[PDB]
Order: sequence, then C-alpha cells, then structure tokens
Amino acid sequence: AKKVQAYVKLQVAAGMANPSPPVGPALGQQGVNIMEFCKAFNAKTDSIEKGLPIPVVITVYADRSFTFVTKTPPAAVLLKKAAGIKSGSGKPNKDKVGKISRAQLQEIAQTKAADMTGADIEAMTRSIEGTARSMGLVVED
Amino acid sequence: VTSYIGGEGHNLQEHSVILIRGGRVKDLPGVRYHTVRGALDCSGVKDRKQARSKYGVKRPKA
Amino acid sequence: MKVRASVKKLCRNCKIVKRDGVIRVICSAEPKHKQRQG
Amino acid sequence: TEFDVILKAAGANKVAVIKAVRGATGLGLKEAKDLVESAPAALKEGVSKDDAEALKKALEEAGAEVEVK
Amino acid sequence: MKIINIGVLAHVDAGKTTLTESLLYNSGAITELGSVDKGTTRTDNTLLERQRGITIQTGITSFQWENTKVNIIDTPGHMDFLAEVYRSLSVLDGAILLISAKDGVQAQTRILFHALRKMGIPTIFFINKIDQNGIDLSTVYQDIKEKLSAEIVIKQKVELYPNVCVTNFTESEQWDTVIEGNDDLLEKYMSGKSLEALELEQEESIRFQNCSLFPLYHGSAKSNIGIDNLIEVITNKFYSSTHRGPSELCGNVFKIEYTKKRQRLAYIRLYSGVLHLRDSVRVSEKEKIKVTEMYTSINGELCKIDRAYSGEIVILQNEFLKLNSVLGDTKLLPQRKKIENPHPLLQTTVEPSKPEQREMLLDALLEISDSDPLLRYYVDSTTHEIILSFLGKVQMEVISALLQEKYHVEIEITEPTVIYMERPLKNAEYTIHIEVPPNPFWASIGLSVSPLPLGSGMQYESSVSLGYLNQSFQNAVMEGIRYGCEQGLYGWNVTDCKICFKYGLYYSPVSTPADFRMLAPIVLEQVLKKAGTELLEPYLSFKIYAPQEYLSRAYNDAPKYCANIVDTQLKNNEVILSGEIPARCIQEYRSDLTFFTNGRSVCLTELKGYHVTTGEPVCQPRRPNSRIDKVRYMFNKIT
RNA sequence: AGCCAGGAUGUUGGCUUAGAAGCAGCCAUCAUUUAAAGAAAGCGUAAUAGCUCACUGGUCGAGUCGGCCUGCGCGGAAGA
Repeated sequence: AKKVQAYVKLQVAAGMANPSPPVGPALGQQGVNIMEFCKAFNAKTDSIEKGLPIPVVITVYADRSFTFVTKTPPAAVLLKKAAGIKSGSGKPNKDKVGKISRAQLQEIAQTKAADMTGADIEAMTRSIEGTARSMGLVVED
Repeated sequence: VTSYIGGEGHNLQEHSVILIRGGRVKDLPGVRYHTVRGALDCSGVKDRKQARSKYGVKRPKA
Repeated sequence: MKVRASVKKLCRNCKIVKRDGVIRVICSAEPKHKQRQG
Repeated sequence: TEFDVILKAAGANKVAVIKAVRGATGLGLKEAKDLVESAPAALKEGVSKDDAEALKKALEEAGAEVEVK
Repeated sequence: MKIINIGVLAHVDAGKTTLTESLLYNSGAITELGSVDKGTTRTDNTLLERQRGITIQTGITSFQWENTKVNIIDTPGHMDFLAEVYRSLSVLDGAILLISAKDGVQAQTRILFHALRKMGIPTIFFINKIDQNGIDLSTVYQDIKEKLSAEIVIKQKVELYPNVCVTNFTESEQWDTVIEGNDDLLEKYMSGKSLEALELEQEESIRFQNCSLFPLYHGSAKSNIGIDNLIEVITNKFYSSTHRGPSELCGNVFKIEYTKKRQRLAYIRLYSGVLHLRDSVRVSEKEKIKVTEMYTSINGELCKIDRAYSGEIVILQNEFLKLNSVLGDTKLLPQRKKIENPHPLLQTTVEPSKPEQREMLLDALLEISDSDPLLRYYVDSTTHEIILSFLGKVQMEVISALLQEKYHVEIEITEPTVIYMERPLKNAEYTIHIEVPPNPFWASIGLSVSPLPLGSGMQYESSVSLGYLNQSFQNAVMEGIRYGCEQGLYGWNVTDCKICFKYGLYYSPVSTPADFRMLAPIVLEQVLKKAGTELLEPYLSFKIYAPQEYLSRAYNDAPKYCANIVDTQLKNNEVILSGEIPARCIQEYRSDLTFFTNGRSVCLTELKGYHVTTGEPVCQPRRPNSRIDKVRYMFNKIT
C-alpha cells in the first residue's frame, strides 16, 4: 500500500461525463488523459445511478492510467432526494430548514458502511446524522 | 492646392501621394483641381462599369 | 535590518538575545524579522 | 511475471536479430553487434511474459534460436 | 564548379558570426586584416550593427577554400526578428549551428534547429567556445543528444587543457548506427568483421544527403583549434552545387537592403543558368528588366562580376524587385514558412515627432517596409496612428536605432487604441417630436432602442407600417441609425443595439428622405442619453505552452493577470493551458511568459467575445464626430 | 526542554453552482475509529495538494512553566 502520490477525491455528479467547467484541468492536471474520465468513469457508474457526486481514488502512476476503487457519495448531497429540500444550511440554528428522522437516516447510514469505518452501526448512525445536524437539519428522533 | 476627390469612395488618408489634374468644381469655391483616380496611391472607384477610362477602373476581367 | 525601539517577537521562531548588552531578536526562519535595539 | 530471454544463436538472420536486440533494449549498434557476437547473451532479465514471448516470436519469425527461462 | 551555401544558426547569441569572421581569416588572405576582437569587419556592413554589439540583419561574404567557393551568412540568431534568418534558409542549402557550452544547445537554438528540420536540408553541429571553463566535455554533448532528438554522433573527440584533437576519432565499434539505418550499411554490418572508416563513410554520405543526422564538431575559434579543419569538413561534406548552364536561366530574390549609398540592392541567387551582364531578363511583374549592374559581396570588399555562375548568389540593382520575385520564370521549390509564429508580436504606437517631420517619418516606415519582409504597418486609426506588425524587445531597439541612423525621426508609443465598444444599458422610449416645435427637418420618428445579448451586433426592424415608413424612406432612417452607431455619447462604437423604430410622422410637401435620415441620428443620440450605456471590451482566448516544471509558476501569472483560469492538458514534457484574457492586458502576457519560462515560453491567441465589461469609471476614447451636417443641431439638443 | 512516531473516509458538504475543498466571509463548529486529533492557531494553494502546532504515545528522567507585586539596573538617548 503506497502512500500519497497523486490520488485526489474530486468530481461532480457521476452522470456528468468528461467535465471541464466542474473538474477538467483538475483531473487532467497530471499526465492522465482527459478522456480517462468518461470512457472509464461510467464503467462503474452505470451499475447504480447517475447525477450523484461520488468520489473516487485517482492514484496516478507513470503507467499512463491508474488504479482505483470508487467509494461512497457524501451524506450532504444524499440529503436532497432523501430529504425533500435540495438546499441546506446558511441558517443553521437561525431557522429549521428541514428535518428527517432517525428511523430513515439510520436506515440509510448502514448502506454507506462499506466505506464507513466503525465498530458498530449505531456509531456511524449518530455520526452521519450529526452531519445532517450541521446542515441546519434537526433529526425527528 | 486643394483638389476635389471624385468618384464614390476613396482610399486617401492623412498623407498618401496622389496625382492632380486641372478642372474646377463650380460648387466648392477655393477648389480648382481634381484627383486622377486610379493613378498612383489613389485607387480607382470600386465596381464601376461605364466611363471607367475616368476613375481608373480596368475592363471587367469577368 | 530593523533597529526599532520596541522589538517584540514577530514570527514563532523569533528568539530574544542580549549580545553586548544590546537586545536583539534573531530569527532562524525569516531574515526580515532580524532586528536590533529595544 | 519475471521471465528471462536469452539469445543462443542469432541464426542466419543476424540482421533481424540485431534489430530485435537494439529494439528491445536500445543499445548502440556496436554494443548490440558485440552482444550478439558474444553469444550466448542475455537479452532481457525479469521481464513480463508477454514481452518475453513478443520478442521470442520475433526471433522465430527471423529464424533464430532463443531461450526462455 | 560552384560552391554550396553555408548557414550560421548561432541560436541564443551563439556568436557564430564571429566564427564566420575567423573562418574568413583562415581562408585568407592574401591581403586582409585578419579581423579583430568585437566589431571589427567580418562583413558587418551597416552602421549601428557592429556599434550595437550585434548584427541587425543577416549578411553575406564570398569565400574560398579547398579550391572551391564557400559562401556563408551570419548571424540573425539574435532575438528577435529571426524570421529573416528563416528567409535565409531559402538562400542556402547548407547549415552550421554553433552549439553552446552552457547546458548543451540553447533553447532558442532549438526553434531554429527544428525549423531547419522543416527545411529539409543538411546541417552539422559545432562545439563552439571549447576553450572555456565549465565546458561540457561529456555533459553538454549529452544535452545535444537528448535535445537533438535524432542520431547525431561526433566525428571527432577532444578535451582540454590545451588539447585540440580533431581527426583522431572516432566512434570505433559503437559508432555506425546511421550505417545501420541504411539497408546496404545494415547488410555490411550483417556481414560482420571490422572495415575501413571510408566504407561506412559512403553510407554516412548517403544518410548525410538525407540529413539523417548532424555531423560532429568540436573546438573554439578563440583558441584557434579545430576552427580550420571543421571548415574543411564544410568544404568536403557540403553538397555539390547544381552547376549546369544548360538554360534557360531562372531564380528568385532572397533578400534586399537599402544602402545609404545604394540606394538599394536586391540580392538574388541563380537557381539555374546564368545572366549575361547588361542583358534583358524576365520578371514576376511580366515586364522586361535589364541587369544594369551586379557584383559579388566579397568579405574584404564588394567586387563587380561580368556574369553570375550557376548556383551563385549575388546582389543586383534594379528599378523594382518585389521579395521572392521570380527571376525566370520560374524556379520550383517546396518549403514551409513562418514568422516567429505571430500575426503581430504586440503592436505599438509610433507617432512621429514634430508637426511635419512625422509625415516624412511615415516614408521612413515605408523604407522599413523596403527592408525586412517580416514587417507590416497601416494607419487603421482615424488619427492615422501607426501600428507596426514588428515584434520582440531588441528588434524594437533595432528599428529605433535605424530610425535614429538612416532617418531623422523617432516616436514613443505602445498602448495603441483600446478598441472599446459601448453597449446599451437598457431599453427606453424616445422621440424627436413632430412638426417643428422644434428643429429641422420636419421629419421625425419615435425610435425605441432595446437591450440585446452580447455579441449580437446592431439590430433593427421596420415596425412602422407602409406607406408611413416609405418604400425608400425608412431605409434612410436605417442608414441614419447606422450613422448614429458610428459613435456613442462616450465616443465608443455602438454595439449590441436593438433599435426598433415605431412612430414616424411626416408632412408630404416638405418631407425628404434626407430630412428623416438627419432625424434618425438625433433619435439615436437621444436613446443613448437615456440608456445609461455600458463599456464592452475584447476578451480573446490565449492558449499557452510552457514546461511543466514552470507550470505552477505560470499559475502565479494567472493572479497577476485579468485573464480567467481555463482548461489545459499535458503534452509529454511540455505542458499546455487554454487562457482567456482581455486584449488590453494581453500585450504584457507575452513578456510574462517570456520571463517565467526563461525564454522557453511559447503562446498564441485570437480575438473573440465582444462581451466582457470592465472597470473602473468607464473611461472612453474620444471622439465622434465631425465633417457632417446636423451636428450643430445635436449640440443644440444637449441644452 | 529536546528525540524517530502518530495527528483519519465521505468534508468536491450545503453556500451567490466561477471556487472557496480545516483555513476570504458565512452560520454549524458533526460524531465516530481511539494512545490521541480543533470538522482546526499559522504557513502554503485559482481552489487542492502540501508543511506545522494543538493534542497523545514512547525514548527520557528531575523540578519546571505563566501571571501578580514590588527593588535596583539596560535600551529608547544625536551638535556644533
């Protein structure tokens, strides 16, 4: 397991193939081709969905392309199609922008557990749900 | 002198050496000369057909 | 170098000495922070 | 994935061989010449099988004796 | 019979022309000074050149060695106006780059070298300044190999010390890869066994004809070591001249120069045949042109000749002689051409000093047009301001010193016209009125200009119904609106206009198309008074190619420039990025890339997107307008 | 006090979709895995990355750090 060399977790919606205003120079900043994030970017994306910003490892070598294992979208953007409102903070405690419940967010939390690291699910629960708390969202426990 | 630039449109500007013939204009007092269109730095009038011996235009190549 | 009447530590790596009685602030990091008097 | 390609006999195609050599390495024409002339001579050491077989087949195409170990 | 031409690609101030001078000394005398340090003769010719410490233009000098002619030219490797040196490539088949001891060949030299690769003609390396500290005895040559990207190998080896070895080499065993490329040399190599150096020398001559690799060279001229034998290699290795005399005679001009005592001299090479003295000859203008006089430019002094040998180059006077004009017709050659890869290398203003002397100064600019082909200028400005196509820093010093020498005029400018374009702020109603409340003419209309998307340009529609619009009346209103588009209240050109005409009351007995046409401009200025305006400026994209190691530092240039960051990509060791910056600040960008890259920088751009907006205070360039009737009424409208 | 260690996945987080990605400005200032780790005091980025400190291990082995009060001193302090 080699350490830091070039891998960076940055790209927008997984449905946006070959970006240039979003990523562009950021993905092709190194020797890796701009084409590498369209022909190979949707090779794993199509299996689930599109339009979801999902981070992926970009460990660039001298071997043209690179090795990668795609991970899990951020809880933030997940709370739009699974929250109702597409917005978020700006006014955290100043006003209650939205709300869910532990019965639904704890329900979604363990799905991301393949990427999450915890001794037990409950922990990841209060973690991700607290992430929801930062958005001005208050859990309906 | 102060020659009158005939024809329609001209490439003359600031300096640019031209050619001057006689002939008043009888409408602009003080002007007693003409410019020889097509001669020297003064190109001929664009897209003329009739009376092109004046204005310096060559015979329609087409 | 600066020769101010007041010579407080600018950077973190600034150190106060008192060579030849005259107080100085030598900085191993930034050569601009080197100052005398005070 | 660590195969060694040795050259035993260039055969009746020292020309093609020399090409394969310098081509697989990039040594000076001379160096390559001497190498072959100093047969047997190791062409590559600890190279990918694909690569090993690639040159190997090349040698065969020319008609030379190669060694794979 | 004749003698092959020889180049002198002294890239990055190689000083190779001085090597040409020392070569002129070795080829002497029997009666010559032998030259001296600095300038110094060496066919320096024009004043301000040797005084400037560098030639302002490529020269020429007749020479002979090994019982054969040996023409050579130098240096034009400076800067900066190197396109004339590219013109020199047409003037000769040979070449002789002067490699620096400083980190191999100079990066500026690489451009002329690759251009030489475009030339399709033979060249040979030279290890100049061998007698100096820090010389790359085994390092700089490696830079020559890594940079040359070919298969060049030294014809000799030397190191010092006071040593000056040349013929002692070279490349035993390991050498001969160029022979390996040949099927014949590859066959003899297939045969095995050692062989005579000449036997591989034949294949070396075969590849040498193709310019497959540059011949090796070594030694500094200052040490007087290897500066002679290398010239012998230039004499023997050089391709034979295409002598014939079969006719008919043909050729073309390569360059021309305005000597103060000339007053002009048109150099030309005899591509085929020969031209008898005082005889008529064909011209590209399709008119007869007798050769009244011509003579070879000997390095010690110019000399007349009764006739030119085939393949020979020589200057000749003429009543006229356009650059690259046919001398046949006609010669047939194919080669690439370029001029420092730029339409204009940052044009700069050049307003003449004095009320009247500047008019003569423009004629001096015409004289500049007479000189180097790679230059252009025109009075695009209404003020007839000059805008030279010439580019580079030192080249401006050359044109300026030339202005201070051969001529008696000078100017100081660089900013040039802003080329700003004003656009409407928002739609607003307006009307000139009706009848004569009022001012002439009686004709009037209710113009209704509206805001438009950027880059849309001027736009209008005939909202007025017939016959009030008139079949041949409203068009005068349109031409008049175009007349009002000629200048805004700020004096900036109109842009993104949307003038939708509405009302158009008029009286028949007094109505004229000219009256309504005069009325239009008042409606335009009136709508402009209410629009509030908004400045618009050019924002052309600016692609750039710089080495990746400096690529981060170039990002630092981004913050220093108005131009926005843009998508870019790597290209091998090279790096590239697509910029997008305003033309007003774009001129300094070439200086920025020139500084950050250490001269390794390169860039290109083209104008696009009129939309942009700029600050601050919305400054505008006066002014419009005069020389037309009705403007006084417009002045009356203001109060 | 010095010494090789460590100082995490989503956080490209919502934000004015040009970015603010611990560190322009916003408000929030999560909770886990835990010997420890601020969703961060400074540095460095177009923004990342990156380099540090907080903090905590161990090596280490005895006093040490920061205010308050005052005494007497140094600097600030160059003229014919």
